[PDB]
Amino acid sequence: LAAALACAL
Repeated sequence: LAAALACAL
């Protein structure tokens, strides 16, 4: 989930 956010932004 941390990575999900980083990628998205």
